[PDB]
Amino acid sequence: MEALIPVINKLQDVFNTVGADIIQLPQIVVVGTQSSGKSSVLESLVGRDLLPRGTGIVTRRPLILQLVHVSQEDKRKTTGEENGVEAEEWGKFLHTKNKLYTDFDEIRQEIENETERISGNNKGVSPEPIHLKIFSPNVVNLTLVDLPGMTKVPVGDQPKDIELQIRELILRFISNPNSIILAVTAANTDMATSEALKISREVDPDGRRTLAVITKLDLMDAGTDAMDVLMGRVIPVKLGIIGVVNRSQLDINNKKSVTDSIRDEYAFLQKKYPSLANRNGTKYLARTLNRLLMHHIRDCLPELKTRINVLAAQYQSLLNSYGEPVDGSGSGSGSKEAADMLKALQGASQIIAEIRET
Repeated sequence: MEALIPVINKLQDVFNTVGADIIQLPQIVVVGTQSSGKSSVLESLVGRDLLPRGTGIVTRRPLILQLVHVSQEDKRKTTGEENGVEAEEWGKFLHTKNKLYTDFDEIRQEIENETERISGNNKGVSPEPIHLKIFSPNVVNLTLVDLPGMTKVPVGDQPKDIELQIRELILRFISNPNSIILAVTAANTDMATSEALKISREVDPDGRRTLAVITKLDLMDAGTDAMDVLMGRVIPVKLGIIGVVNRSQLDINNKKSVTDSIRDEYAFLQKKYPSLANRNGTKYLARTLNRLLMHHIRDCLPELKTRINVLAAQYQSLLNSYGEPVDGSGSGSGSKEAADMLKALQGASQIIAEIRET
């Protein structure tokens, strides 16, 4: 069976700067607040540190994190220059193309060196996603689209006007009918007022395409647990409620391994939620997400294939509606967009066509 996650992965890369919203690609979108621990969720799935936290302040553009599983025998010569130790894990950024990152702290640096910046226009929000492939024998095949974290308070209850732009960005990504919403909220807070769930009901009134992750189960008050939320008694999300306890900042600084953290996570779930421990934790989360993404992709595959063809026809006609000049130094802004789109649509259709097995 041809794995379909690598296929959409390539489709995501194809519509990198030419606009992917109109394609409506099947993908998981991570929506969370700034203090929800959603960045810890990503790293728990990765297996080690990757994302720049907020020593002072956090990220300002989407990160398409593509975890690609490999055999432990599948390795890479360490670069940039000198030898000879061989790497078991490596990363690739789309903007740097075939450059190889063996030092995972250099990957973090590149994310920093690529997030925000006084580039282009307006202020610090770019809906331009960063594309990152992580090759590892410790990850399951999984792709997540990480969006900038919201404020834990409503937008009106904080001073910065740029928070509106963050809310717009998130809505832009999750209004995609074929997008699965991964809403990350800490048990540390009051669930029925979570900004993550609030903004998710605006595009998905029902819980029909939203999955809720409950983090920081070990930080709840005295004499209080997350039994009702984890039993599915309060939060109106339909793809399931999954509770985890990731590494804290203390643990990261104390260099606690993710293997040791999932061990303690496991012990915690067994202790406090014995009747539910089997359907919670990082290991359960990673693989439910893998299967759900696989099932969701092939459901959308037929309708996605024709949409690329239909779009190509509409774009072709749009250029016939356009006219001149076809010549030399200037295309103009709009006609070049249609031309570049058709090129991407061509590359997209080719990728789909290469899917074998009748």
